[PDB]
Formats: sequence, C-alpha cells, structure tokens
Amino acid sequence: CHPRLSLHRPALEDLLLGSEANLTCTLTGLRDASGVTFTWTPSSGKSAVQGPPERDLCGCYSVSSVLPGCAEPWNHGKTFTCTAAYPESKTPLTATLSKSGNTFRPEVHLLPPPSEELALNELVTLTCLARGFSPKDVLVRWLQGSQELPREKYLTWASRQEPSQGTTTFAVTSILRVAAEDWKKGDTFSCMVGHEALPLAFTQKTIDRLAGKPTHVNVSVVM
Amino acid sequence: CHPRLSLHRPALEDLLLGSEANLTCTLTGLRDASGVTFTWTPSSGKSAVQGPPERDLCGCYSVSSVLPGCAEPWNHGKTFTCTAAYPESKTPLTATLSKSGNTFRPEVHLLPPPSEELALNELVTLTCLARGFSPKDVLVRWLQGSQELPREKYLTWASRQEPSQGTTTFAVTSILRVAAEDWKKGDTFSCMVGHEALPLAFTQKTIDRLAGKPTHVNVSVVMAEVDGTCY
Amino acid sequence: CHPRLSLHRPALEDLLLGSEANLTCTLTGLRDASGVTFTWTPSSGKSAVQGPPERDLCGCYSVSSVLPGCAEPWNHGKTFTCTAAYPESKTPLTATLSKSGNTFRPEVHLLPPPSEELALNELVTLTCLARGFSPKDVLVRWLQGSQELPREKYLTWASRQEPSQGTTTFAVTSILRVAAEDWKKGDTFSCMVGHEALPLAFTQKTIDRLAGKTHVNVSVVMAEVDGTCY
Amino acid sequence: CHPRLSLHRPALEDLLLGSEANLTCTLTGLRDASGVTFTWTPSSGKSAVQGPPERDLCGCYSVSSVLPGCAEPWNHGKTFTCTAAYPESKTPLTATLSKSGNTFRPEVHLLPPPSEELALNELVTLTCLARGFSPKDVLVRWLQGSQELPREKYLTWASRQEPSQGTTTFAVTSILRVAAEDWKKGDTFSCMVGHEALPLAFTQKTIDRLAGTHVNVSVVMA
Amino acid sequence: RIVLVDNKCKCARITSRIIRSSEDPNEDIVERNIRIIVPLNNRENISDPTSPLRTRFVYHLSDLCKKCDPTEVELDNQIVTATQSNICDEATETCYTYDRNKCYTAVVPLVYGGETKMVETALTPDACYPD
Amino acid sequence: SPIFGPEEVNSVEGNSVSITCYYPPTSVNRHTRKYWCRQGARGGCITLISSEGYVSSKYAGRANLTNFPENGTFVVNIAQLSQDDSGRYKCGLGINSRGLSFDVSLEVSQGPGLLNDTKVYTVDLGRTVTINCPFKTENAQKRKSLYKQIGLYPVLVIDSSGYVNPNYTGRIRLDIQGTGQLLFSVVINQLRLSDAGQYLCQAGDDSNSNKKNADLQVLKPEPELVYEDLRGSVTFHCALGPEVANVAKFLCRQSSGENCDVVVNTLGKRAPAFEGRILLNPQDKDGSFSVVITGLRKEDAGRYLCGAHSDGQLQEGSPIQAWQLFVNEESTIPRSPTVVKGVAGGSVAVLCPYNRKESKSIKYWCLWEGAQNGRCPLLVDSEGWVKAQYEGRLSLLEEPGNGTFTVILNQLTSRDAGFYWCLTNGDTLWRTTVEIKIIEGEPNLKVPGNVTAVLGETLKVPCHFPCKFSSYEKYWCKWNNTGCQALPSCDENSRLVSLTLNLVTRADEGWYWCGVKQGHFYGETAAVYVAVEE
Amino acid sequence: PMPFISAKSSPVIPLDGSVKIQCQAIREAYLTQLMIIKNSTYREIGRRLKFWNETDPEFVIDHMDANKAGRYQCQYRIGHYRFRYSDTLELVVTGLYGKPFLSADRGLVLMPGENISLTCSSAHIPFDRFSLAKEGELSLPQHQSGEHPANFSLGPVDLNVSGIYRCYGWYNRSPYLWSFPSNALELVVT
Amino acid sequence: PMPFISAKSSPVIPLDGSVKIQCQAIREAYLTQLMIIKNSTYREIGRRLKFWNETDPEFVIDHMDANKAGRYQCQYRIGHYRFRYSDTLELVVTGLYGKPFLSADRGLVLMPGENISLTCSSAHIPFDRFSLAKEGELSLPQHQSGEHPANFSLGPVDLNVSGIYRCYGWYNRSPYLWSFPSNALELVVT
Ligand SMILES: *[C@@H]1O[C@H](CO)[C@@H](O[C@@H]2O[C@H](CO)[C@@H](O)[C@H](O)[C@H]2NC(C)=O)[C@H](O)[C@H]1NC(C)=O
Ligand SMILES: *[C@@H]1O[C@H](CO)[C@@H](O[C@@H]2O[C@H](CO)[C@@H](O)[C@H](O)[C@H]2NC(C)=O)[C@H](O)[C@H]1NC(C)=O
Ligand SMILES: *[C@@H]1O[C@H](CO)[C@@H](O)[C@H](O)[C@H]1NC(C)=O
Ligand SMILES: *[C@@H]1O[C@H](CO)[C@@H](O)[C@H](O)[C@H]1NC(C)=O
Repeated sequence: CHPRLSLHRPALEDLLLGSEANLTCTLTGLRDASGVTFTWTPSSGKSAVQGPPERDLCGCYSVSSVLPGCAEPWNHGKTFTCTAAYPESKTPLTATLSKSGNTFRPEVHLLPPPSEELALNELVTLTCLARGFSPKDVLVRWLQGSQELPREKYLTWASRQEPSQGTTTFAVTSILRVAAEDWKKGDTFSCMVGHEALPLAFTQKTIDRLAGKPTHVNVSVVM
Repeated sequence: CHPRLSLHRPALEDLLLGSEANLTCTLTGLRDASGVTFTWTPSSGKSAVQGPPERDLCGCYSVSSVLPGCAEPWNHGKTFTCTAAYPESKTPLTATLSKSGNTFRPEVHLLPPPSEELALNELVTLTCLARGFSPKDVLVRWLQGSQELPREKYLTWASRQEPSQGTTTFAVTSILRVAAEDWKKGDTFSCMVGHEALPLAFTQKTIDRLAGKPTHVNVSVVMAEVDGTCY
Repeated sequence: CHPRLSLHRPALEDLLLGSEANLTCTLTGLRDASGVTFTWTPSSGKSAVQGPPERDLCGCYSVSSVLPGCAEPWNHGKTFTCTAAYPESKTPLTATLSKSGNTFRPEVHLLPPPSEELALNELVTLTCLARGFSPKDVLVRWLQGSQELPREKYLTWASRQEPSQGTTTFAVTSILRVAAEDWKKGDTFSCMVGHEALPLAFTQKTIDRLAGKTHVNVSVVMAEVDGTCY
Repeated sequence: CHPRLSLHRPALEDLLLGSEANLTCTLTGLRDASGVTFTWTPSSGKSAVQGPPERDLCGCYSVSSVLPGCAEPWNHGKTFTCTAAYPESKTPLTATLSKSGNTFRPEVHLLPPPSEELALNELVTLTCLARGFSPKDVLVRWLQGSQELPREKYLTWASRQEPSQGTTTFAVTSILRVAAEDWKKGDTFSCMVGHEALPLAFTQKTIDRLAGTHVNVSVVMA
Repeated sequence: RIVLVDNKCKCARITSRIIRSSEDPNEDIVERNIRIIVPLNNRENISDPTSPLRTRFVYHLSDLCKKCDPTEVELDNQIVTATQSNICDEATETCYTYDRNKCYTAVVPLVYGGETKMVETALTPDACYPD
Repeated sequence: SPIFGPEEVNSVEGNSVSITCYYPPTSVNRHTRKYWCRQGARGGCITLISSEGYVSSKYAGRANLTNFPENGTFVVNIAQLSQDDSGRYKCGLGINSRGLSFDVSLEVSQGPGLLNDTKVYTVDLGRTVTINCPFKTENAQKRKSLYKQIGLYPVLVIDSSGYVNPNYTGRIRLDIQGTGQLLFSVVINQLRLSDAGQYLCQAGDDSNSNKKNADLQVLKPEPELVYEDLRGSVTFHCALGPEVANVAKFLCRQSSGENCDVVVNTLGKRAPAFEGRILLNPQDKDGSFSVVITGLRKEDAGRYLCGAHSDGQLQEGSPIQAWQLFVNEESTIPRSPTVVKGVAGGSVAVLCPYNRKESKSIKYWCLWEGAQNGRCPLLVDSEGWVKAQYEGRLSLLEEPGNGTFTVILNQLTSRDAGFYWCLTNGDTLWRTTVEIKIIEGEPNLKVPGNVTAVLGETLKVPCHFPCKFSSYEKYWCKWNNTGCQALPSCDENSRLVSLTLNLVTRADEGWYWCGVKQGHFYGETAAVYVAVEE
Repeated sequence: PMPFISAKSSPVIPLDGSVKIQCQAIREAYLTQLMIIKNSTYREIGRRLKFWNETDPEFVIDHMDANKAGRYQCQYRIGHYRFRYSDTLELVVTGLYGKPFLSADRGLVLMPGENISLTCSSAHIPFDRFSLAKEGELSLPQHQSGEHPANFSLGPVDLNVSGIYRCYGWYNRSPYLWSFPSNALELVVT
Repeated sequence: PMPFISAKSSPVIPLDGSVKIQCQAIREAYLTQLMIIKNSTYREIGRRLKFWNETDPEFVIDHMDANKAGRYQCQYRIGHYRFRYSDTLELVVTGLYGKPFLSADRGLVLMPGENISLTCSSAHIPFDRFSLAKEGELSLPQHQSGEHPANFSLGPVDLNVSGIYRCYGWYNRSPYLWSFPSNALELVVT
C-alpha cells in the first residue's frame, strides 16, 4: 500500500546483554522492483547489507537493512542518517536520526509483601517499581538468591509516562510471587532494572525477610 | 486487507460509574465501499449507532457501531449476535460475546511509601496493586481524604496477565505521588478498585501514616483467669 | 380439724420444661362429706375437674382443684384466686396469689473434686452450687460431656434460705460421684441450673480435669506486628 | 385417730455437745386415757419421768416420755424397750431401739470458693461436704480462725442418703459466705463434722489462701 | 491517641499515635500499642465439651484490623458503596473471648416426663434478655 | 467509660445523699449487675451495695441502690452519712475489676452548732445580700463602721462618713432607716467570690463598742447533669430570676483555663463552631427561655454557665446557672449523612430519623435561619400544612415508617442552601441538623417546563430519567396540600416516564412531580405546573 | 497429772471488772468448757469448740459480780464418751466492806537480810480473817491470818519479795467476797 | 594485572566428569560470561547476571568431553560497552588412550637431599609426549617431555614434593585429549 520509511533503534536487551546492536532503517509498502539504494552518512567501513527481503501485513513488500558488523559504537552521539531510494518520482526518502538528551537515571524501589498475603502463608508478592527515567526504555529482571529467574517467573507492565511538572518521566512495575516458605526462610530476592541513563547499565535492589531493623516491638505481660 | 468482524465488551468505567453498558462491534477491511449493515438479536434499540466509514492505515476501511445499553441486560447475561453483510461476502458473518464467567475477585493491596523515599521529603509514592482477578478489566481511582483526585494526578498501568500459577489471573498497579508534607502530617489516602467479580462491584483500601509500618510497638498481654468477655 | 385452704404454685420442672403448667388449690378439714364448689377469677376455658376426695390427718375429707392452661397468664402476672364453698359453710373460703415479684438470678458454681479424693483414684465428687435467688424454686441437672447423667447418679438437696445479707435469698447444692478413670480420661462434666429469673430459664457451668488449676502453659505468637493495619 | 407408738434416738447435738441427752418415746392417736403408763424394762440408772399431753393432728393426745441420763447407756450399747397401753384392746404397745453397728467415718472435704466470686469483691462461699457415713445423723459447724460462728451466719443442709450401689451412706453439705476482705486477709476457715462412727467423734478440716497457679506464656513476635 | 481497632471477639485493642520533634525531621515517632486479653478459662470452641482448655492463641494483625462493613464514597457526582477488606469471607471466624454485648447460648438434651427436650441454656446470661 | 454521674457530690453529716449514675439503655446494661464500690489503698473495689441483692454490713439499713432501666440510670440513696464516708466511690456495671465505672468523689463536712457568737449568711453568687447590726442606745450620733479581719490585721471597708473601700466600690451601702431605728444595715449587690470571710461591726471608739461577728459565704451553682448521645441534642431551660429579666443573657462554656468561650449571647453573638445548630428562644414573662444545641459531637461536652450580664460576658457579680453535658458516644442514633449536595433545578430527599416509639407523632421540617439570636420556623408538618412559599416544591412523607421519614425538596436554587432541622411531637426529640449544599450541574431527571392545556383536552407530559434509575421504581405523585400521592396506573424504554391526563378540569391544575424510589426510599425528583386556559 | 489452768489478770478485782482465764490445750479434746463450782454442781460459763494444738483456749468474763466469783475448772471432752477435767482456780469479789488498815513496823526500806512484819487490822469492822495480797501475783495470796491484829511475817526478804502489799478482809461464810483495798505499802527491798 | 580463574576441581577431569570454575568477581561488572576459545573465537557457555560482592561467579560443567575441553576465560561487561577480560584456564579430558607406564629409579622414600628421576614411557602406544601430573593440583602440571623415554628430574627435593604422581600420554594433534591414568606412585619425602 502507501510506501513509508521508518528507522528503529536496537532493543535495550541487546545493548545491555549482547553485541547484536543492529540498527534498522526499513520501508513499509512496495509494489515495484528491487530498485533500492541505501546510504548511511557514517563511513566507518562496516557492513550495511540488506536484510531478509520479505513482505508485511496486507500484501506489502518490506525491505529491511541492518548493521550486523557494527555494534553501534556511537557513544559520541553520531547523527547516523539513512536515506532510501526508489524508481518513483524525483524525491528521495530520508530518515531522521538524533540522540535525545535530558536522560534521567531510574529510581528503583522494592516493596515488601503485603501483610495480608504473609498471614495466609502460601505466597508473597514482591513488587519492583522503577520510576523517573526520561527515555521510555527499561528492562526488569529478577533474581532469587543469586540465580536469575526465568522470564516466566514474573510479570512486567509497559513503560508509561507519569504526571509531573514540565519534565517528562516514565515508570514500570513488576511482581514476583514466591512461596511463603521461601520468604520466611530468609532467601534474599533481588530486582535488577536496566536503563541507559545508569553508568553501569543496571541497578540492583535486594529484599529479604527481617528487613526492618529500626522496629522496636515491646512485649510485656501482666499477671 | 481482510474483512474481519469483532465484538468488544462494555467499557467498565461506563458500567460501574453509572449503568451505561454500551457495546461495540467493529468490522475492518471494507472491500471497495461502505455498504455495510448491522443487526443485533435484541432489536429493542432500533436506532443503533451506525458508525461513519472511518479510514485506517494501509488503505483500510472500518465501520464500528456502538449499541447504547444499560447494566441490567449485561449483568444478567444477555447474548449479543452482531452481524454484517458487506457486499464482498456471499454469506453474512456473525460475532458473539457476553459476560465472562469464572471470575475471581481482586486482592487489592495499598502499599505505603518505601522506606527510603520518605527521607527525601519531596514526594512519596503510594502503590495500589490489584491481583488475582480473572477478567481483564478493573477501575482504579484515588482519594485524598474524602475528595477524589482528578485522573491526571496518578499513573495507572494496564492489566497484564500474571504467570500461570495454576489458573489465569491478572494484576494492575497504580502509583500516586503525594507531597511528603501531606504524608508526614497524617492525611489519609484511599485507593478504590472496582471490578466486576466483587460483591458490591467496588472495594477500597485506605492508608495513612498510622496504618503503615510503625517505628515502635508496645504490645501488652493480659491474662483473664476469671472470665473471658473483656468489657 | 379447722378447715384449711392453700394455693400451691406449679412445679418448676413443668414451668421451665413443660409447655403447660397447672395451678392447684388444696382444701382440708372436711366434716362429713365433700360437696364443695370451686371457682377461680378467670374463666377462659377453665375446664376444672372437682376430682375425688381424699383422707387428711387423723381422718378428714380433702379435695383439691386444678386449673390447667395457667402458663401465659402466669407470665403476664394475672391474679389467681381460688374460692371454695362447702355445704357446711356460710362464707366461702378465699385464697389469692400472683406471680412473685422482686426476683434474682442464681450465681451457679462448679467445684473440682478435692485433691484428697484423686489420691485414692476410685471415685471423685463434683459439686454444683446454685446460690442467691429470691424465689426458692430451682432446678439442678448434671451432664456427662453432652449426654445427660441419670437422675439417680447424683444427690441434690433442697432449696434453703441463706442468711440475709440484703434481700432474702435461697441456695441449693448438689454432688455427683463420677469414675476416676473417666475423670482422668478427658471427659467434661456440666451442671445445668434452671430458674424463673434466669435469662433463658436455664444456665450451665462445665468443668474438666484441667479446670481449677497445675503449671499449665500457653503460647501466643503475634505473627506480624509491623503489618499495615487497615 | 389411729394409735401409734415410736421411739426416737437421742439427738446428736446434745449427746456430743450438750450435758444431758433425752430419749423420747412418743405415743399418739389415743385422744383420751390421760392415765397412760410409760415404763421401761431396763428399770435401772435414772428414774423415768412422764410428759404432759399435746395436740397431734388436731385429734390425738400425743404423750411423750423422756429419760434423762441416757448418754452413758447409749454409749455402752444397751437395748431399750418402751412399753405403753391403751384402754381399747387387751394388748399393750411395745417398741425396741438400740444403737446400730456398721458405722463408717465421714470423709470431710472442705472445698475452696469458686474463682467467679472473688471478682465481685462480695461474700465468697466456702463449701464443706461430708460423705460416706452410715447413720443419718451428723453435726456440721464452722469456725473462722479459732472461734465458732453462730448458727445464723451459715447454712447447713440436711443429711441425705447418697445414691450408691455398694452400701448405704449419707452425705451433708454446708456453705459459709465470708466477706471477701476476710478471705483475702489470709484468715483460716474450717468445717467440723461431728459423728459417732469417728473414734474422735469430730473431724475438722481447714482451708485458706495460698493452699495448693503458675502459668508460663511464650511470645514469638515472628 | 487515635484508636485503630477494638476487636471484641478476639479482644485486641490496637491504638496509634504520632510523636513529632522540632529538629531533624526524619526521626519522627509512630507509636502503635496492641493490648491483648488472653482468657485462660475458655474452651477452644464456644461450646461445653471441647478441648478442655485452649492453650494456643494466634493473633494475626491482618485479621484483627479487618473491617467487613461497606462505606460510601463520593467519586465525581455519585456515591458508591465499597467494601474495605478482602479476607472477610462469609461468619466463620473462631475467636476466643466472649462478646459482652452479644448472646452466646448452647443447646442441651434433657428428659421431661415421657419425652426428651432440647433445652436452650445461656453461656452468657446478662446479655440474653428478650426486650 | 460510658457511665456518667455526679463527678463530685457534697452533703453534711447525718444527711441523706442521692447519687444518680447514667448508662446506655442497651439490653446488656439494664440487666447487667450494677454495683457501687469504694476503691481503697489495696487497689480494688470493695462492693458496698449491688443490684443483685447484696448490701454490705456497714451499708445495712442506711442505703439502697435502685436501678431504673427506662431512664437508663441507677440511684444510690445513702442515709445517715458520716465524715468517714468522704471518699472516691465508683459507679459502674458488671464485674468490678473491669473499666465500666465512673469515679465519684463524695465529700461531707460537719455542720456548725453551739456557736451563738457568730452569724452565718449564704446566698447564690451574684445576688444581693443584707446584714443587720445593732448599736447600743447610748450611741445617739456616733461613728458606725464595718471591719474586715483579713489575716493578721483588720481593715475598714465602710464607715458612717461616706468612706467606701476600693474593693467594694458602688456595690456596698450602709442604711439607717427612720421610724426611730437605732440599727444599721449593710447591703451588698452582685456578690462575688472574693468576699467570703468574717466581718465585724463597730460603733465608734467609745467603751460601748457594740460589736457582733458575722460570716459571709457564697454558694456556687450545682451542675444539673445532662446525659445525651452523640449527634443528638441538648436543651437548656434558662429560667433565671425576674430581677435580671432585662439583662443580656449569655451561655458560656468553661475550659481548662477557667476562661469563658461564649456559645450564644443575647446580643447577636455566636461561636463559629456552633454555627447553624443552636437556637435562642425568646424569654417568657418570668424569663424562662430555651437554648437548643443540636448536632452534638465528641467535643461538645463540658460545663455550660448560662447567666446574665450587662455586656453578655461572664464577670464577677453575674447570676449564673451551671450544667454538665455528657455525650454518650455509644449512640443508637443512626449516623445519617450530615451534608447533602443538591443540583440547582434538581432535588434532594433527606432521611430524617426519629425514635421508633413515637411513630404516631407529627413531624416538622424547619429551614434554619440566622440573622438573629437564632430561629427555626416550620416549613412542612405531617398533619397537612405546607408553608406558603414552599407550595408544590416540598413534601414530608412517612414512608420508611421505621425510625425515619423522608423530606423531598425539588426546584433547588442558590437561595435554597443552608442548614435544616427535623422535629417531631415526641418526648425523645433528636433535632438532626442536615446541611444542603447547592452545586451547579444538570439535574438527572429532566423536567420539561410548565405546561398549559385547553379545557377538556387530554394532556401528555413525559419526564426523562437516566437508565441508572431504570432499576428504581418510577412515580409521579401529584402534589396536594396534605401530601402528594402517586397517580394510579409507564415508560416504553430506559427514558421518558410519562403521565397522561384524559381530561383537564380546574381541579387538575396545579403542581405535579416525577421521581424515583428504591422500593421504600425516595430519590431525585422534578416538578411541573399544569395550567388551564380556554 | 492434770492439765493446768491459769488467769491472765490479777485475782483481785473490784465490782464490774473483767478477767481472762486460760486452760491447757489437749490435742484430741474436741471441746473445752469453762465450768462453775456451786454446791458441788456444774453450770456452763464458757465453751470453746475447736481441736486445740497451736494456742491455749481462753475465756473472758466481764461484769464481775458476787454470783460469778467462785471456783473455776476447765472440762474437756475426749472421744464420744470420755470426759476429762483440769485444775481449779478461785476468783473473789473485793469492795463490799470497809477497807482495813495496814501498817509496817519497819521503815519499808528493809534490807535484803532483815525481817519485816506487816500488821493489818480494823477498828469498826468485825472481820473474821485478813488476807495479805501482793501486786503482780497471778494467783491467790498465800498469806492469811486469823486474829484481829493480823500479823504477816516476811522473814528473809529478798529482791523478789519487793512489791506493793495490800490487805483485804475475809468472812468465813463468804470466801469469795472481800473488802476495799487497804493502804498500799511499797515494800521496796534493795 | 587480570582477574584470576580458578577451578574447584582438578584440571585433569575424566570422561563423563564434572568441574566447577570460579572467576575473580568484580563488583563493577553486571554480567559475567564463560567463553571457550575455539578456532580463535569466543563462545558463551554460562551467563551470570548479578552484582557480586560476597561470592564469586561459579559455573558448573558436567559430562566432560573433548568438545567441552580447551581454553576457558571469564568475560565481564562493565558499563554500556566496556569489556574486562581475565586470565585463561585449560581443561583436559582423560581416558581416550591406553595407560602408559611410569617408574622411578629410587625407592620413593628418598631423603630431602637426594635426587630422584621419574621415567614415563609406553611400548605399545606411539605417544609423542608424556606429562607428569601430581594428585591434588588445581593447575595443569608443568612437567612434560618430548622424547619417548620421558624423563622428569626433581633435583633437591623437599617436603613439598611429597604426593601421588601419575603419567598421561599427550598427542601433538590432540592438545587437550589425555590418556588413562598410569600406575600411581607415592613419592613420600621425609
Ligand atoms: C454509551 O454509548 C451510547 C451510544 O449511543 C451513548 O449514548 C449517547 O450519549 C450522548 C451523550 O450526550 C447522547 O448525546 C446521544 O444521544 C446518546 N445516543 C443515543 C442513541 O441516545 C452513551 O452516552 C454512552 N455512555 C457513556 C457513559 O458514555
Ligand atoms: C411553573 O408554572 C407556574 C404557573 O403558575 C409559574 O408560576 C410561578 O411558579 C413559581 C415556582 O418557582 C412560584 O414561586 C410563583 O409564585 C408562580 N407564580 C405565581 C403567579 O404564582 C412558574 O413560573 C412556572 N415555572 C417555571 C417557568 O420555571
Ligand atoms: C393439668 O390437668 C390436666 C387435666 O387433668 C392434665 O391432663 C395435665 O397433664 C395437667 N398438667 C399439669 C399438671 O402440668
Ligand atoms: C431435753 O430436751 C429439752 C428441749 O429439747 C432440752 O432443753 C433439754 O436439755 C433436754 N435434756 C434434758 C435432760 O432436759
């Protein structure tokens, strides 16, 4: 149908866990031959080969270009503009590529389980809240003790923008439900949140039973 | 693209606050024209809202119709049979939906502000976690004392199904930020969660600095050898 | 001898357990025969029966009259007057009464068997004491667990007026002999005391092999103390 | 009326506490014959005396004869035979009485007050139960410390036959309500049961506070 | 001292108070007092024959503070009735002390004449008077 | 806690005393044993008399405890008091060791006697007193003076030459009446609390010196105990003497610092807290007016000193009348809503509660009005009288009929807000105050405006409602002076509940309503007028 | 042989007085009566009913009168039939006749090795006999004369013999009825 | 200069065995990977996501075989793109060829000042090289020879030389494939 051009960015998972940081500058909708020509303003000499020539929904041909030989070594903040071409009218299609600043480091809090779920002595729901990061990109992983739990061992909502004054910020939450016996034994659970703004690309918060030291419970018995 | 018909359950916000149980039946992928017709089995509201032939991406044509209704038929388990007879089809198609069964009630949890957030004394987060409710939909509203806050002061996430611990259940979060002075003063903040499965179709949980983690507790145990009534 | 007439109140067993309690008026000191006529203040279905005469002390005709269906009026407080007219008389005898006022509630008590009876380990004596009620009418029963003990396995005394430390009050005591093996096994023994003034016309006190103690120890947990009470 | 002769044993109170114990032979139903002869075959010891007539059942000239000084022969175990006559028939009226054997000592138990009475800070009830004595007779009395209490300050029930299967035994109960101040002061309260089967003839049992409690409580607080 | 709960049937009184300080506004004091009256003369169940005494008393702070009574809340233009807790399922709770203001009877068999009667007694006599 | 009685009782030796202690009339309390103990040095009540037939040996024959359930109180009449009875007794209910008592400090003092050389004089605070003192006949025209023996030395307070002490300025007068009188009177007006003590007379400095010692004591008022419930009402029948029938009456409220905090004066003053819930009825011939204070709360319990002064503030020399209010807080009064938001042009329906014993009485709905000392006129009564201004737009239905009645008020405007009261003819009167706040918004029930019909013409008038109201029953209730009644019989769908009038006659013209009810409880309503023309 | 009986007050007693008399506790005795001696007959005057093992029974008599004065004996009751008695004491009435006159031939400061005699006599009283009582004695005095010039010799006096001495008249027909105390003599021995 | 990589088990792991490897944890690393060097490239076999402060990254390998044997190294991710490497370790497999023969010319009880030489060789195996491995060593042996009569000289032995010794064959074409253990000798030094 209607041709269009879109430039994406590597998912934060690849950036923070691997070397598959392959940008993409693709086109949706194509009803002509393979008269495609891609140019990237950087001239680092890496490989910018065309990806898999396939189609998209509604009988549309989509051509995708990736960067396999480049892991995005653009820490200096390069523009990285991509321009496409077609045998259509004399008006080449170019993409917009820029690095948004005003990055805000996430603030991550780990909330102890609700007391009502502690009483029933079946399970406890540890919640992780990541609030106050400007880019809407973050990934939350969980650990029980020292072993990272599988991706089916918790739940995570999207990243939504939170009401504020002037500045724009997002937030996300996750819940890990663990058997009450594990919590009462003393096993230490942990929430890792990965965001770009952090210098170390991951923030850790640890929670375990008997986390409240300053409490001063007093027990007295009369006759 | 492809002519497909679908039905949507009534919006909860218009079902709990009030009784307007207005449905929605959407047909997407009109072949060439907008010559569509609609029909509900309970043809009481003969003036059904025939939505305009709106456009969509990739040359897609959609005609979404809204049937005005009330909570009475919906909560009583009525059957809806929205159809469509677009010319490109030699046989009309039908869609069906109704109130969902096997619904578990949410376990609302209002959690006080975290320990380290109160030290900054700038803003405190109050989290209202529903959990365990089987239907996807839920309403979260927030109150400061007795006056409900406007929906622009708190952030509420969607209802994403939680990992299967036997049966399928959902859970939603909703943070509300408060001036630390309001918390340390002693005001009470309430979270109202409205879900279909609940008895009254509404529940609330109220927390203030007194109903949170206390820094000191003095527990005294008294024995009553004579008689247990404890006047 | 000199003729006498008196109205006898219904037995407390029929009052607290029986739906209908009759009220009787008894006469004595007849001369030669019994041609008496009995009349009462109410007449709502008073199908009273004269009945046969009897023999009094040293020989004398004596007949008594019973009015059934005197339960609801008794609760209400109606005045019951029995009037007797024998042929050898000119002014019929009268006797009036009504439900007693100024009632009090018994203070039932159970007492564990004395330690000196557990040593012999053959039979233990349980005591029930219903004390401090104005109308002398009281009922005492015993139970083993939830099953009633036979009426011949316990001794219950008569209701006596205790010394006046206020209004006149009445006391009753009862004892029960129960097996030492049964006492130590873990069975519980109850005493049920019935009265007019009692709230539901009955009450009960239960005792077991631990009651009255010793060195019994108990545990309390208090699971979560810093637990967002709401 | 109907003539009737009977003989009643001496009371336990005067026998054990009083100086001289009577022995009443009663004849009723005569309604006449004021010159009724009362004589005893054991014509020894003291001299039997007569008694004035009284009204019995409104038509009987009840006549009673009493023999002071019967404590010593009663303790010895003599058999007494009362004799009388009436002008109706040609036969006299004879009755016999003697002290019965098979006597079992009481098992005196002084129970403590219930715990539901000390809260009200009113009179607290001390119960005394005597069990397992054969003869129906028994004395029950109370002492607060070392002094007896007048018989109007306490209540003693009658002696009743305790339903049993082995042998015939009688039990009696008493209650004394002492001011909660007296009970909590530490004073000692005792019940004396007097009987003839007892070699000492009187067994006393005492109770007070601090007789015969300690509870241990475990706390967890997670 | 703002009272948080007075659970009569379990007999726990939880009160709370705030003690402030005009210096270093981080050492604020929140004091909560829980007073518990533990009977030593009450059966496990409220019945005559049952576990001659109760030796184990468990007090979960999440069940003392439950409020199973709906309230009214005005959201935008309307009032709506709303519950206030999850764990108040229909009652079956087993609490220890007696309720001073509520009846507690029992039923006992007995023999009268030529019949048997299931009499109703009064385990708390003061509070049971038909008025 | 809930037990209330005289916090301190006074009496004299050998004089009977009566202590009334109030408790909630709950069925448990009325049948619970009532005791009257006397805490000592052992930290335990030693019950001295109980309602279970127990009278101590010491209190035997000189005391009796009588419990009235209907009032909800019990009285402890104690005769032949003695100084040894001075102590802190405790009222209460049930077991002594619990905390259902009310400490009562009863104190007694020995009376005078054998003292013929000293006079006595007791009068109510702020009243007028007079003392007559003679002088010897030998003194024809000689100095007469009054001496005040204050501590170590005496001082002159008044002389025969016109000297007046600064402490007795303008309120002390010496009188020498004619008719050949040789006796002088000292009259003091507006007695204070600083004049108690011994005075002496003197007639010159000569040898005669006809002195006579006298004593002056001032008696404070005795608080008349009032035991009311939370959110109930209290009434103060201030009936001061006629001599102050033209003075400015005030109703103080004592505090910790012994400082007045006037609740309601007679000079158009009123504390902000008590706004819109306190009346001040006009005084009668003798000065007997009633001050009604409704909407009782936790902090509305204290000592009320209703009296008179020129300016209306408590000051020395003012006759007063004390009180003592106790708010139960174990109230049986339903906690009905205290604030009602109405939508201009819409309506309300306020459920006013009463006591179920007076279901046969007649009810009143009163628009509170300030702008004065306080007032509260009726608007609608149950017998069938409706104010002239509120015609067609007010009704008072006895539909709940189980301790509550509805008041329906539609066509709300901006002038219809404010406090309102509900009244009945019964003895157990709660004046529940409900405030109507007016909020701008679209009424739920659409009115359609007021219509006119031609003579003998069928008229159809529908009113629209939301389908949130579809569950509720729908009615019209043509309005009448005695009370509107639902018309006999009407909505095809979720909206448009209609009324049809087959014929139009002069009797049909008037006001009609359309509204909803939840079986027996009423709700929003709207009103229309039907006129007839030819 | 027999359990003793003692009086806790001085035997000398004026009209309207009171005295406490103590018996000896017997372990098996379930009753302890204080009896009377009159014409060889017994009349109950006191009764303590208790098994005495910790403290001796006491009997208090008030409103002392002529009839009450006499011989007192304590009678127990062992078992159902056994009777037992105790010693017998005497209590007398004083103050119904004129007070006799007492005098000392010495200076009342007699040395511990000297001899002092007390002379008691009256001129307007026919007193048959005289009795010399000493203060502090808990039993009847052992000094009594028969002649009108009643002479009482003390012989080798000692520290214990020191005390207050008085004289009382005595009639043969009325052993338990004495006269008013005489002039007390403070016989101090040093 | 680089983090150390230790093996919790002996580097001579038999076929179908197991081994645990611990790398020197650095707190500033949020991801640690185990890389096996093969054909001059990396290959991830174990990943640990955590900020280690108390323990260290412990990886487990089970069913030791030729494919899994070779050079191992821990690669740490520091920051967004920084990489910190460590020292290398070697893992070998034993049990692919026959057991050689090892002997000593002394009595195995040589004094601390004596010299002992160990001869390892095979007759029916073309083994190119031989390696002398001491039992209990956590690092690969440093004693190896190239000729058929593999000679191992110890010189001035001491107490530290005491232990159990064995010999393993070594093919130049199979760097990390070792043969079955040879006869064990206890070279106790006292
Ligand atoms: C539910 O959907 C129906 C669709 O018709 C809505 O009904 C319309 O509401 C508007 C609101 O002003 C009216 O103007 C229209 O006349 C209504 N339609 C009809 C056919 O009457 C209804 O409002 C929706 N409910 C909610 C709560 O938004
Ligand atoms: C309703 O119709 C009546 C017809 O008489 C109009 O009359 C007035 O109604 C108001 C009610 O708000 C009364 O206060 C006036 O007293 C009425 N007028 C007279 C002369 O009595 C009324 O205006 C109509 N309502 C409207 C137009 O809203
Ligand atoms: C009352 O009398 C009737 C008639 O004799 C009898 O049937 C009934 O059992 C009696 N009820 C009593 C005595 O309670
Ligand atoms: C006989 O009986 C009377 C009266 O019961 C009693 O006073 C008396 O002591 C008894 N004994 C003698 C010997 O009179």
